[PDB]
Amino acid sequence: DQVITIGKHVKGYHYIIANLGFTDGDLLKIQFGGAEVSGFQIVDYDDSL
Amino acid sequence: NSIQIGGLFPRGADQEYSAFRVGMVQFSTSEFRLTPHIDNLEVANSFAVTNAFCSQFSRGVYAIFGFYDKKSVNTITSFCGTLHVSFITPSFPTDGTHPFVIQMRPDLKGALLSLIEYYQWDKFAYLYDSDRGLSTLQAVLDSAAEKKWQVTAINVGNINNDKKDETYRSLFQDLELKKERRVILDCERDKVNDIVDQVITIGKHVKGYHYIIANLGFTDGDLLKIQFGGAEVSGFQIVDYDDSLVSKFIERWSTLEEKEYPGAHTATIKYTSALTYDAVQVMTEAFRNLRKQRIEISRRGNAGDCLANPAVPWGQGVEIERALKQVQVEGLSGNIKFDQNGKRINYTINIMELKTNGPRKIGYWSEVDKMVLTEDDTSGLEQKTVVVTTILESPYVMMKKNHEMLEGNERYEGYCVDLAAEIAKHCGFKYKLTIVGDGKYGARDADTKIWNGMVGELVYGKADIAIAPLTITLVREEVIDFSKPFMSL
Amino acid sequence: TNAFCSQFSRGVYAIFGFYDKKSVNTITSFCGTLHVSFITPSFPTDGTHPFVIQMRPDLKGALLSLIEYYQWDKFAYLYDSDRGLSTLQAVLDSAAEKKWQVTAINVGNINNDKKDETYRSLFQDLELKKERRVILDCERDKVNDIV
Ligand SMILES: O=c1[nH]c2cc(C(F)(F)F)c(N3CCOCC3)cc2n(CP(=O)(O)O)c1=O
Repeated sequence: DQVITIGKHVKGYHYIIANLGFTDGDLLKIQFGGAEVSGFQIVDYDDSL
Repeated sequence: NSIQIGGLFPRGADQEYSAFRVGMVQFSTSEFRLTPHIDNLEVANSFAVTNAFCSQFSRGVYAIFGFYDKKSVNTITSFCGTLHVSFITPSFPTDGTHPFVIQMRPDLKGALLSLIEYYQWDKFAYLYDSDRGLSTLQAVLDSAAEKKWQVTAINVGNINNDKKDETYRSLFQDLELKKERRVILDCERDKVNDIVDQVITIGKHVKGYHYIIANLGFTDGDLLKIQFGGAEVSGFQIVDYDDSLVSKFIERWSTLEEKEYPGAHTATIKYTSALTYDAVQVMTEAFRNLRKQRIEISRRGNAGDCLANPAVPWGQGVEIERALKQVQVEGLSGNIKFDQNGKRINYTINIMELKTNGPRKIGYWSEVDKMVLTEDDTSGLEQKTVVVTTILESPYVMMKKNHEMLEGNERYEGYCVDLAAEIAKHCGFKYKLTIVGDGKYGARDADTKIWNGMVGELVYGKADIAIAPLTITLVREEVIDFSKPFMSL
Repeated sequence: TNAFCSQFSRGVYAIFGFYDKKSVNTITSFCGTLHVSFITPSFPTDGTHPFVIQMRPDLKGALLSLIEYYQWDKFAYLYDSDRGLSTLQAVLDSAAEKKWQVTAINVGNINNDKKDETYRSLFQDLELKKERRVILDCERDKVNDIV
């Protein structure tokens, strides 16, 4: 949220959410900005269990 | 002495109805009375406007205070035009000369054209709103020919409430492919809050993208979203809170209830609501000035058949209308002074910006004098123009042949001048040439120890650099720190 | 409004009639509420007003297809604001995409003493920018006055 209000999610600013469960947050805020945000998950939903 | 007035408030107007219900009593002297018959309705539907115009014609009011929209401005001004029933409103500043209809909203259409010339634009995009009319679109296109603009007017007022997210993004992605880093947003309040959110999510509020919220009441929105981005967002207000009547009013306003006046506790008033307070001031100052000249405006059991064939007046006509169009009150908008038509003369639309601190004011637009820049001129913030002290000795800096034609830092030319222009690019600064008085490159005096010439001005205080032929010697290296040499003579 | 209720005081079943842009909102609201079908050879309304039967079909698309056949980007779209701005709103939205440079002048509200001054101020203020591709957009009475 404080990246967005000061406008640091435009094209260029790469991020790495180093937290094990990357999609557990509110990613539909910087998804459409233009900043490549990588991440880490363990519970990959495209699987059997 | 208890004059019956109508008043057609919309179905979704709460704060607007508040400042009517507020301004009714805290303005009224108990002599007169302003008995309403307020009818709420969906004003985009000329059917219900027609019923409620004749319902308040059946009861025989002397003025109606309604809000029209695009799809009903041709209904209100037509019925009021023929049946002579006076009408006062803060809605659209009507295209043309409709009689008996008092516009209290100021005419924005001139203030937008003045502002752009101050920023000197040519390359807008003019996202506008279809439902709020197009009279401003035919003032920045009709006047785009003369001043060579390249308006890229995109209608955004037809956007569905499910395809909102997709279309506004595809809107600016289209404007990005044309590289339009200037938008002159034109909508009403709730579409400005929906655009500013969709500007942020796609990250178009960084440094560069100027905006102009062309809406009369710039601070009525949610500006603490793009305040800290970096995008200069100008604007327009009429209720300037740094004044007498507003500050008195806002103290009363901020103390009000949550359920007696809905949406009143907030310390900012909507301009639609704000003019409504200034309306009630006009809506009796005429009528009490009317009682100063003894005009009995009274009537009878007026037939509730507006659609009478033939259609006669209500009697007396212009007698009300003369009173309304002479009222010079002072309200919380400025000098409310009308004309023979119903448009406001001599108001004070004041141009704002949006700095990091908050919504700063930078002066005003007002019919007589176009754009007054009454701003803090103490915001200089300069990069002080250093006194480059220089001797005059060719093939270095020499005086050009047109030596009495131009002035300042273009007069001199030579080796030092092209050196100064080249050193200024790297050491980034600004500079203004200065020839020393006596000559005398450098000399410490015999006993008084007063330096001479360019050393005398570099040492003491009246210089910042000495781009000139000074020989690096020992007795000038102590007091002045040289640069590594640019020429080995 | 007078005549519509005079027709409603006879209980008519189809109303033929014309409407300007100053009466479009009165009719399509009345015929939408009081469900009386209204047949009209006037400019079609923007939007989706029910119970009006419009028969001047649509110019809005044909004007956009004719320009593409001539391949323009240098118009001078002189419009008359007495028939709906709905066509101007089309060749400004479609002026974004196809890279056009419309210079839309209101040639509408102009009285008769300035008819030999405003137009002779008008075309010179197109010739000074060298516009050669005017898209005159008026009803017949105003077209012959420009021509
Ligand atoms: O720092 C110094 N730089 C100087 C630079 C020059 C020039 F060549 F013009 F650049 C001259 N000139 C030599 C020829 O006659 C005209 C003046 C004198 C300079 N002097 C006085 P100096 O003691 O005689 O050297 C300085 O002190």
